[PDB]
Amino acid sequence: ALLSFERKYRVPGGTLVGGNLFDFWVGPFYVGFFGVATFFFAALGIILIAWSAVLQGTWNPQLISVYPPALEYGLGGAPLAKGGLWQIITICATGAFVSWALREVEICRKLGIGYHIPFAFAFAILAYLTLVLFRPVMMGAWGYAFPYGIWTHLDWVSNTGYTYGNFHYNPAHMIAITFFFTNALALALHGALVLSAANPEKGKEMRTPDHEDTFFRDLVGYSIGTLGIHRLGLLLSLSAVFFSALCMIITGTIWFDQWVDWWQWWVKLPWWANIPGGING
Amino acid sequence: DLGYTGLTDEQAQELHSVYMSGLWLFSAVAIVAHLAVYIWRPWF
Amino acid sequence: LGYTGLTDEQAQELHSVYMSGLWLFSAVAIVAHLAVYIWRPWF
Amino acid sequence: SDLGYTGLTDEQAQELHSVYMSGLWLFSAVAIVAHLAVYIWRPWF
Amino acid sequence: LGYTGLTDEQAQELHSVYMSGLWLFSAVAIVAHLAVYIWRPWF
Amino acid sequence: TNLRLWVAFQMMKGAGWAGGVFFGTLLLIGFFRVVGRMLPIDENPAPAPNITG
Amino acid sequence: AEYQNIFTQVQVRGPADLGMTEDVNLANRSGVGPFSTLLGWFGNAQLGPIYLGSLGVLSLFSGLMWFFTIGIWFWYQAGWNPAVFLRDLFFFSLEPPAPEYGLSFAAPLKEGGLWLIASFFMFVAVWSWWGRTYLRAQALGMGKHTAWAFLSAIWLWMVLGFIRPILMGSWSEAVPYGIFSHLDWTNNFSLVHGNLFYNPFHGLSIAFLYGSALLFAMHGATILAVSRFGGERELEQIADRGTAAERAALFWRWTMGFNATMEGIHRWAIWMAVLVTLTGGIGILLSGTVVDNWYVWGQNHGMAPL
Amino acid sequence: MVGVTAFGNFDLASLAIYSFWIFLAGLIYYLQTENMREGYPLENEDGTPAANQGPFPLPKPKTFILPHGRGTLTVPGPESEDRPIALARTAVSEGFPHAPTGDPMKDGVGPASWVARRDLPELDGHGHNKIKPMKAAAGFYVSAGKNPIGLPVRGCDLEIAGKVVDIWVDIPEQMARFLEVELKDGSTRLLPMQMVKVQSNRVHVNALSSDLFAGIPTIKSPTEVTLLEEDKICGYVAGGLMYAAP
Amino acid sequence: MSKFYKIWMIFDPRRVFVAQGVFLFLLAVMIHLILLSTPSYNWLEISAAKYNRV
Amino acid sequence: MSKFYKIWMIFDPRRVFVAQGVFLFLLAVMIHLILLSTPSYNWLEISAAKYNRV
Amino acid sequence: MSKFYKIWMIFDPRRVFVAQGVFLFLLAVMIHLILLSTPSYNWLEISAAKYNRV
Amino acid sequence: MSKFYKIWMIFDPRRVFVAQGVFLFLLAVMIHLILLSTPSYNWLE
Amino acid sequence: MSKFYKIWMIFDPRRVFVAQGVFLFLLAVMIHLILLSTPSYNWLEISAAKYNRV
Amino acid sequence: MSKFYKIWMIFDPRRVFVAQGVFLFLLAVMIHLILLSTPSYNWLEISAAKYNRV
Ligand code: BCL
Ligand SMILES: CC[C@H]1c2cc3[nH]c4c(c3C)C(=O)[C@H](C(=O)OC)c4c3nc(cc4[nH]c(cc(n2)[C@@H]1C)c(C(C)=O)c4C)[C@@H](C)[C@@H]3CCC(=O)OC/C=C(\C)CCC[C@H](C)CCC[C@H](C)CCCC(C)C
Ligand SMILES: COC(C)(C)C/C=C/C(C)=C/C=C/C(C)=C/C=C/C(C)=C/C=C/C=C(C)/C=C/C=C(\C)CC/C=C(\C)CCC=C(C)C
Ligand SMILES: COC(C)(C)C/C=C/C(C)=C/C=C/C(C)=C/C=C/C(C)=C/C=C/C=C(C)/C=C/C=C(\C)CC/C=C(\C)CCC=C(C)C
Ligand SMILES: COC(C)(C)C/C=C/C(C)=C/C=C/C(C)=C/C=C/C(C)=C/C=C/C=C(C)/C=C/C=C(\C)CC/C=C(\C)CCC=C(C)C
Ligand SMILES: COC(C)(C)C/C=C/C(C)=C/C=C/C(C)=C/C=C/C(C)=C/C=C/C=C(C)/C=C/C=C(\C)CC/C=C(\C)CCC=C(C)C
Ligand SMILES: COC(C)(C)C/C=C/C(C)=C/C=C/C(C)=C/C=C/C(C)=C/C=C\C=C(C)\C=C\C=C(/C)CC/C=C(\C)CCC=C(C)C
Ligand SMILES: CCCCCCCCCCCCO[C@@H]1O[C@H](CO)[C@@H](O[C@H]2O[C@H](CO)[C@@H](O)[C@H](O)[C@H]2O)[C@H](O)[C@H]1O
Ligand SMILES: CCCCCCCCCCCCO[C@@H]1O[C@H](CO)[C@@H](O[C@H]2O[C@H](CO)[C@@H](O)[C@H](O)[C@H]2O)[C@H](O)[C@H]1O
Ligand SMILES: CCCCCCCCCCCC[N+](C)(C)[O-]
Ligand SMILES: [Fe+3]
Repeated sequence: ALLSFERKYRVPGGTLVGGNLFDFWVGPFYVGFFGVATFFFAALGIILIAWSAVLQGTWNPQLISVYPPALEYGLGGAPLAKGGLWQIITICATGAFVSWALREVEICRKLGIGYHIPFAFAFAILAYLTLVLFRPVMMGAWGYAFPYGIWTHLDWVSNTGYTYGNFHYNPAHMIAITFFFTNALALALHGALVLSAANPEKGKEMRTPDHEDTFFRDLVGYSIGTLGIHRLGLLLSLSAVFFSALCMIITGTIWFDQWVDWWQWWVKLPWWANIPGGING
Repeated sequence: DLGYTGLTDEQAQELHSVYMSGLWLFSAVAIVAHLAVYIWRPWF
Repeated sequence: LGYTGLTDEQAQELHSVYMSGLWLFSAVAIVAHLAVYIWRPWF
Repeated sequence: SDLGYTGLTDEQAQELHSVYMSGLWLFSAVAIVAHLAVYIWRPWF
Repeated sequence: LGYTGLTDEQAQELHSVYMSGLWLFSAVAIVAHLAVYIWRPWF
Repeated sequence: TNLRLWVAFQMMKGAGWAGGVFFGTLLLIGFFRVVGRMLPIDENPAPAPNITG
Repeated sequence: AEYQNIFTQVQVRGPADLGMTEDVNLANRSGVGPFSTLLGWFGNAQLGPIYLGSLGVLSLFSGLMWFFTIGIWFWYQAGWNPAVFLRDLFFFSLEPPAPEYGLSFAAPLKEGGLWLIASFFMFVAVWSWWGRTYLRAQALGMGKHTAWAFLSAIWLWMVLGFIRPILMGSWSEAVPYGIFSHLDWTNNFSLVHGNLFYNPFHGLSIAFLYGSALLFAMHGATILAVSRFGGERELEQIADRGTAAERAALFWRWTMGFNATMEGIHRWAIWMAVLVTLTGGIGILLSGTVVDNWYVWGQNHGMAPL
Repeated sequence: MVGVTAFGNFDLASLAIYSFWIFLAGLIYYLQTENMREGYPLENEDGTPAANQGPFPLPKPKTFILPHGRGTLTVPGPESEDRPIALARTAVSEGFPHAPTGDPMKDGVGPASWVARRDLPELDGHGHNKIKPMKAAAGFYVSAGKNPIGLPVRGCDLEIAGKVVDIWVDIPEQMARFLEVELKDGSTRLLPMQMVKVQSNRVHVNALSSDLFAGIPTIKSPTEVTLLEEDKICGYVAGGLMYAAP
Repeated sequence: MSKFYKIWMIFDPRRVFVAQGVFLFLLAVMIHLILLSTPSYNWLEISAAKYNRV
Repeated sequence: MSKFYKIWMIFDPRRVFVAQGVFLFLLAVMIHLILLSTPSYNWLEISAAKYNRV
Repeated sequence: MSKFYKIWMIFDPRRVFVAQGVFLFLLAVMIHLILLSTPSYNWLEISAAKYNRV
Repeated sequence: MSKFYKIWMIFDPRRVFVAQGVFLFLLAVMIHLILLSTPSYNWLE
Repeated sequence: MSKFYKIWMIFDPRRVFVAQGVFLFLLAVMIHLILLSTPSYNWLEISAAKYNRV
Repeated sequence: MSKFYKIWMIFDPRRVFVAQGVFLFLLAVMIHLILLSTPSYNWLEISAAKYNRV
C-alpha cells in the first residue's frame, strides 16, 4: 500500500533516536522512536478519559469532562477521582504533542525538507502549555486550567472571560482576533484564486500565475505573489496564536481588574482629559 | 541464523551474559531499596 | 504463505522462544495474582 | 479479480483458514468458560 | 456492463459464498430474537 | 570489562537525556513559579473558573 | 545560519508588469504605481495597476458615502472638536433606531435615521463589490471561486444587519457602526440569548475558524518547506507533478496516514474558510428567531447537565 | 416560533444541525476523492497493485488543457516513475526501508530524489521563458539587499567552492531563483536561492560540502533551464543535507 | 431476483465487505445502546431489580 | 459455508489480523468498562461491600 | 494450535515485538491506575489508614 | 528460556540500551511522583 | 413506463445505487427515531406500560 | 407544449434530474415537518387523542 511515487523515498536515515530499532512504516504511518512514544501517550490518555467517564457516571460524550484539581490543592498532586486523572491526562497529552512534533522532525529529515511544519506546531503546543501549565503555575493552582470536556471547556472559557468583564477589551485579544479573521479571509482568497486558475471558465486553457497576479491587481490594486501568500498564511496563524497566548499569560498575573478600564489611560491623557464634550468628557 | 542486526551466534550469548548479569545486580540494589522502605514504612 | 521470508524451521525456533517468554511472563503474573487474592480477594 | 486479489492460491487460503478458525475456536472456548463462570457467580438473567 | 472485472462465473461463486454466510448470520439473529422475545416480549 | 562499561555507558546516555529533558522542564516550571511570587498575585486571587469536580 | 525562506534576502526589479489582457477593457486599467522596498522584503514590490470600471465607481463611491457618513456623525458626536474626536474615536457610534419603531423608516436622523442612510450605502458598496469580484474573474477567463467564496462572507454580513432584523421585526437588532460599540453588541447578543457558546453552529463556526488557522499554518509551512524544490509555484506543480509535490504529500502521508494533492489542498482551504461564515449565518439567524436561550436548549440536547 | 418541535425535541435548530452532518459527510467524501487524482492506485513494495485500495473510490478523470499548446493532462491516469530507481529492500516484509545500491545522490534516491518532468522550460503568459539569467533579462537589477555577485561560495565544510557569476530571475514573479556559480573547473552550476545563505562577505551553502559542486547536474543551454533540470538540481542539492553531511 | 449475483459485476467486492461490516457492527452497537437506554430493557439493571443487588 | 476460506483470496491476512486485534481489544475494554460503570456489576465495589472494606 | 507458529511467517518479529511491548505496558499502567482510583483497592491509602497515619 | 539471547540478533543492541535507559528513568520518575503525592510517603516534607 | 429502463444510460449505476442505499437507510432511521420520540408509538415503552415492567 | 421537448437541448439531463431529485425531496420533507409542527395536523398526536393512547 504505497503511493505510485513512494518507493524511491523510503530510505533509512534521518532518525534522532534509534536508526533501525524503530525505523519502519506501519501502513502509511511512520513509526519512529517518537511514534512509539506518541502512540503510548495518545492511547493512555484516551483510555483515561474513558475511565474518567465511568467515575463520572455518564456515557454521553458531550457530557464527559475531566476536571482539574480543586483550588484547595494548590499546585501539588491530587486524588485520582478529584483531579489526579486530569494531571495524568495532561502529562499524557503533553507527551503526545511533543512526541508528535519530534516525530515530524524525523519525517522532514528523511524527505530532506525544511522544518517549518514542526516549528509551526510548537506554537500550538506553547499556547496549550500556557493555558494548562504556565498560567496556572503563575496564578498558583492547577484549578485555573481548563477541563477536558467537549462543552465544559467552553464553560471555563466563559467563566474566565467574564472574571475580567467583557474580554473583548483585552488589547492583546483584539490583536489576536484580528489575525484570526485575516487568516481565514486570506485562506478563502488563496484557495479560490488557485482553484480559479487551475479550473478556468469552460474549455479554456489552464491559467498561469501571471493571471493570478493580474486578478488581484485588477481587484484590490496589489498582489503579494505566490511566495508571499504562503509566507503570509504561515505568519498570520503563528501571530494569531502568539497574541492568543500573550493575552492569557497577562490576564490574572499582571492585569486583575476589568479590561474596559484599561482604555481609560488613553481617554485620560493629560492634554485632552478635561476637554468637554464627546462620549467620555 | 536470522542475522537481522548482524551479530554472530556466539556474540549474542556474550552480550546477553553481560546484560543479564547487570540486570540481576540492578535488581539486587532495587530489592535492598525496597526492603529498606518496607522496614521504615510498610505498604501492606 | 511466507510473507516475511522465514522458513518453517525458523518459525518454529522463533515461536519456541516466544512461547517460553510467554509462559514465563504468565507464571509470574499467576503468582502475583495468587498473592494479591490472598491479601485482598476481589470475589 | 475474484480469482484472488491478494496473491494467495486456493490451497494456501485453505491452509491459512484452517489455522485461523483453530484460533477462533480456542478464543471462543475461553469466552464460553468465562461467561459460564460469571453466570454462575452472578447471573445477568 | 461489468465495472469490477469479475467474470460471470466468478460473480456466481462470490454470491454463493456470500449468501451462504448471509443466511448463517440471519439464522443466528433469528434464534437470538426468538430467545429474547420469550424472555421479555416487545409486543 | 570493556563490554560491561560499554553497556552501562549506552544506558547512562539514555538516562542522561531523560534526566536532562526532565529537569529542564522543572526549571521552566520553577521559572513561572518564581515570577508568580514576585507579582501582585496572592493579593488578587482569581475565582475558580470551573466547578471543582 | 540556515535560510528559512521567510524574507527575501535579495530583491530583483525590472520592467513594471502591466498584466495580461484576456478580455479586459484595457482603458479602465490604470498605470503602474510605485515600487515598495519594504513590501519587497516579504512579497511583490509593485503596487497597481487597478481596474476601476462601472461597478468600481458604484462600489467606491457608495463605500465612500458609507465611510463619510459615519465620520460626520462622529464629528457631530465630538462637538466638532478635533481633540475630542481623537480622544473618543473608539467610543463614538452610529446606532440603529430604537425598538419602538420596529422596522419602520420614520426615525429621526439622530435616533437611527443616519444609520439607515449609512446602511444603504454599505448595502450598495458591498454588493457592487461582489459583482466586481465576479466580473474581474470573468474578463480573465478564470473560475468564479472568489465570487462564490465572497458570497459566503456576505451571507453572515446580510444575516447580521439585514435578514435577521427583518425576521425579528425591528432594526434595533442590527449592528451599530463603531469600534467599541459593535464589541458591546457582540457581548450583549450572547447574554440576551443565553450563552451563545451552546449554539451548535457557533460551535461549528469556531471549528472552522480554528480549522482555517490550523490549515493555513500547515499549508503555508508545507510550501515554504518544499519551496527549495520549486514548490511555491503550485500552478505548474498541478500541470506537471514534481518532487516538491511528492515530498509535500509524503510528509502528511507518513504523519497523518492520508494526504492531499497540490490542487486538492486548495479545495480544503476554500471549503474550510467558507464554512466559517456559512455556518455562522445560520447560528445567528437561529438565535432569537428559533432559540431564545442556547444554554436551556443545550440542556435538552445533551451538551449540558440538567 | 420558539419551542416548536415536530417531534420530541426536534425543532428547526435540530433540523439545521442534523442537515449539516449530512452535508459535511458529503463534502468530506467529495474533498477526499478529489485528492485521489495523483498517486493512485496503491502499489506494493515492488510495483504491483496492492490488494487494499481504501474506502474511497477513485474519482472520474478530468482534463487539464495546457496554456501554450503543451497538451492535455488527464487525472487520474496511467502513472510510472519514468526513471531507474536504484534501491534494494532491506527486508522481505513490507513497511521497511529500501537501501540504495550505490551512491545515493547521483542515483537520485531518498532525499536526493528527482521526478522526470517535461523537459521544456516553464513559460509565462506571453510564452517566453519564466526563468532566465539576469544579464539576458532586460532592465532587471538588484533593487535591495546585498548583491551576491562576485562573493565566494563556501560549502558546509568551510572551504570555498567557487564564486557567483550571475543570478537567474523569475521574470513575471520578479524574484531571484538560482545563483549561477562558477567552479574552479571553469564551469557553471545552478544553486536554488532557497538553499543559499547570502552573508555580508560570502554565500554559505549548508547543504553541500566543497567537493560536491562539480557533481551538481548541468544545464543543456546557458540561458534556459527546464523543469527536468530544475528538479534534478533542486533534488540533488537538498539531498546533501542527509547523504553529504557526515 | 435470480440475477442478483450480478451486483458483484458492478460493485468492487473489497469495498462492499468493508462497508457492510462497518454498517452491521455500528447498527448492532446502536441497537444494543437503545435497549441500554430504556430502563425497561437495560438487562443489567433488570437483573439488579430481580436479584436485589442494590 | 464450506467455502469461506476464499475470503483470504479477497482480503490480505496481514491487514485483517491487525484490524481484528485492534477491534477485539477495544471491544473487550468497552464491555469491561460498561460493567464497571454499572453499580450492579462493578466487581471492585462488590467485593468492597461483601468483605466490609469501605 | 499445533500450527500457530506460522504467524511468524506472516508478521515480521521486529514490528510485532515493538507493538507487543507498547500494548503490555499500556495494559499494565491501565490496570494499576484503575485500582488506584478506586478507594477499595488503592494500596497506597489502605496502608495509610491501617497504620493510623492520618 | 535458554535462547532469550537471540533477542540481540533481532534488535540493535547499541540502540536498545539507549532506549532502555530512557524507559527505566521515566518509570522511576513516575513512581517517585506518585509516592511524593501521597501524604504518607511524601519524604520531602 | 415501457421505456423507463433508459434511466441507466443517463446515470452511472454505481453512483445511483450508493445514492439510493444511503437515502433508504437514513430515511428508515429517521422514521424509526420519529416513532421512538412519540410515546404513542414507542414500541419499547408500550410493552413496558402493558406488561407492568416498571 | 408541442415544442416543450427541446428544453433538453439546452440543459444536461444529468444536471436537471439531480437538481429535481434534491428539490422534490427537500420540499416534501419540509411540508411533512411543517404538518407535524402544527398540532392540528400531526397525524400521530391526533391518533393518540382519538384512541386514548396517552
Ligand atoms: C461574548 C461573545 C460570545 C460570542 C458572540 C458572537 C456573535 C454575536 C457572533 C459571533 C460570531 C463568531 N464567533 Mg463568537 N462569541 C464568543 C466566543 C468566541 C470565541 C472564543 C474563543 O470564546 C471564538 C474563537 C469565537 C469566534 C467566532 C467566529 C467563529 C464567528 C465569527 C466568524 C467571522 O469571521 O465573522 C466576521 C466576518 C463577517 C461578519 C463578514 C464580513 C464580510 C463583509 C461583507 C465585508 C465588509 C467589509 C467592510 C465594508 C469594510 C471594508 C473596508 C475596506 C474594504 C478596506 N467566538 C462569545 C461566547 N460570536 C459571529 C457568528 O456568525 O457566529 C455564529 C457572530 O455574529
Ligand atoms: C499554531 C497555529 C495553528 C495550528 C497549527 C498546527 N497544528 C498542527 C500542526 C500545525 C502546524 C501539525 O503539524 C499537527 C498535525 O499533524 O496536524 C494534522 C497539528 C495538529 N493540530 C491538531 C489539532 C488542533 N490544532 C489547533 C490549533 C492550531 N494548530 C493553531 C490555531 C486546535 C484548536 C484550536 O483547538 C486543535 C484541536 C491535530 C489535528 C494535530 C496534532 C495531533 C496530535 O497531537 O497527535 C498526537 C496526539 C493525539 C493522537 C491525541 C492525544 C490525546 C490525549 C492523550 C488526550 C486528550 C487531551 C486533550 C487536551 C483533551 C481535550 C478535551 C476538550 C478540550 C475537547
Ligand atoms: C503508574 O503505575 C505504577 C508505576 C504505579 C505501576 C506500574 C508498574 C509497571 C507497569 C512497571 C513496569 C515495570 C517493568 C516492565 C520493569 C522492567 C524493568 C527492566 C527490564 C529492567 C532491566 C534492567 C537491566 C539493566 C539495568 C541491565 C544493566 C546491565 C548493564 C549496565 C551491563 C553492565 C553492568 C554490570 C556488569 C554491573 C556492574 C558494572 C558497573 C559499571 C558497576
Ligand atoms: C420527515 O419526513 C417524513 C419522514 C415524516 C415523511 C417524508 C417522507 C419522504 C420524503 C419519503 C420519500 C420516500 C421515497 C422517495 C422513497 C423511495 C424509495 C425507493 C425509490 C426505494 C427503492 C428501492 C430499490 C431497491 C431496494 C432495489 C434493490 C435492488 C437490488 C437489491 C438488486 C441490485 C441490482 C442489480 C444486482 C442489478 C445488476 C444487473 C446487471 C446487469 C449487472
Ligand atoms: C454497546 O453494545 C454492546 C457492546 C454492549 C453490545 C454490542 C456487541 C457487539 C456489536 C459485538 C460484536 C461482536 C463481534 C462481531 C465479535 C467478533 C469476534 C471474532 C470474529 C472473533 C474472532 C477471533 C479469532 C481469533 C482471535 C483468531 C486468531 C487466530 C490465530 C491467532 C491463528 C494464527 C493464524 C495464522 C498463523 C494464519 C496461518 C498462516 C499461514 C502461513 C498458514
Ligand atoms: C477496562 O478494562 C480492564 C482493563 C479493566 C480489563 C480489560 C482487560 C483486557 C482487554 C485485557 C487484555 C489482555 C490481553 C490480550 C493480554 C495478552 C497478553 C499476552 C499475549 C502476553 C504475551 C506475552 C509474551 C511475552 C512477554 C513473550 C516474550 C517473548 C520473548 C522474551 C522471546 C524473545 C524472542 C526471541 C529471543 C526471538 C527468537 C529468535 C530466534 C531466531 C529464535
Ligand atoms: C476624520 O474622519 C473622516 C470624517 C474624514 C472619515 C472618518 C470616518 C470614520 C471615523 C469611520 C468609522 C467607521 C467605523 C468605526 C465603522 C465600523 C463599522 C462596523 C464595525 C460595522 C460592523 C457591522 C456592520 C454591519 C453588519 C452592517 C450591515 C448592513 C447591512 C447588512 C445592510 C444594511 C441595510 C439596511 C439595514 C436597510 C437599508 C435599506 C434602506 C431602504 C434604507
Ligand atoms: C504537566 C502539567 C501537569 C503536571 C501535574 C503534576 C502533578 C504531580 C505533582 C507532583 C508533586 C506533588 O507535590 C506534593 O503534592 C502533595 C499533594 O498532597 C502536597 O501535599 C500537601 O497536601 C497534603 C494534603 O493532605 C498535606 O499532607 C500537606 O498539606 C502537604 O503534604 C505536597 O505539598 C507536595 O509536595
Ligand atoms: C449522523 C447523520 C445522520 C443522522 C441520523 C439521520 C436522521 C436525522 C434526523 C434524526 C432525528 C431524530 O433524532 C432524535 O430526535 C429525538 C427527538 O426528541 C431526540 O430526542 C429524544 O432524546 C432526547 C435526549 O435524550 C430527549 O431529550 C427527548 O425527550 C427524546 O425525544 C433524540 O435524542 C434524537 O436522537
Ligand atoms: C543504580 C543507580 C543508577 C544511578 C544512575 C541513574 C541515572 C542517572 C542519570 C543522571 C541524569 C542527571 N541529569 C542532571 C542529566 O539529569
Ligand atoms: Fe497554496
